[PDB]
Amino acid sequence: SGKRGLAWPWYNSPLDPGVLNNGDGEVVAIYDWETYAPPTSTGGTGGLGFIGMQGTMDSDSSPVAQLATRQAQQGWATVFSLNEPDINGITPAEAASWYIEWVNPLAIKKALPAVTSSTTSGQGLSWLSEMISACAGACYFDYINLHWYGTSFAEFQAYIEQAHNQFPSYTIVISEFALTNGGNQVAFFESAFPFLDGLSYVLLYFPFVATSPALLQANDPGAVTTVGTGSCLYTNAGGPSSVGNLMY
Ligand SMILES: [Cl-]
Repeated sequence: SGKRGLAWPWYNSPLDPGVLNNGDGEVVAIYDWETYAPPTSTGGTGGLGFIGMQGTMDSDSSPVAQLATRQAQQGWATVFSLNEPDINGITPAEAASWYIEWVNPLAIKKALPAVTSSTTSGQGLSWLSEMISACAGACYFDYINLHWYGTSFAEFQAYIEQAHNQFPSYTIVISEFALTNGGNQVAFFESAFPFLDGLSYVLLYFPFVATSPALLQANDPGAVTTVGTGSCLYTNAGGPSSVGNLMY
């Protein structure tokens, strides 16, 4: 059981997820922030298990009325829910009620919404604790879902240990993580992979981001400002980058 997965944007039709699957089983999963199949150069997912994701309450691209049908047609083993509701003006009670209505009926493994690493009350893990209070046992889930961006491996380690200390019986997936712009992304992931591989309560982790610098600059310039291009798992030619090599 590897834990590694691809955070695979909507704009990745040029790239092949199989490039980061060398058959040694470290890379096992792919998600694309949507409920439609990853856009790839191969028509497949390179042997990786696709995890659907209802990242907004409803969108043109992931209409929530189609969430059950898409899961059934595509046979996901796992589904992810809202993307960073903690900073997008969704109340813990609104999320709980939407989650019970729309996600609960998918009879597979389920993740509560991805929250940010914010220490603010009503954001991050505080927002998540308030959503779990609102659910009061009525949200069916398997995982909690973390994001992290910061400036040091030490801060990242402290944050995952803090999440485990708050939710010690919970299983964690890390759907997005990298250093902010200027950090040495290679040194970070070289620390972070063996650390996360050693935690029995972390099931999956997805470096931000399994694309190329050119596609991230073309489609997501805000991400290039925030993270730079050093965390892109792909090269501009579709090969593995210095960070992609760490995935094997
Ligand atoms: Cl974060």
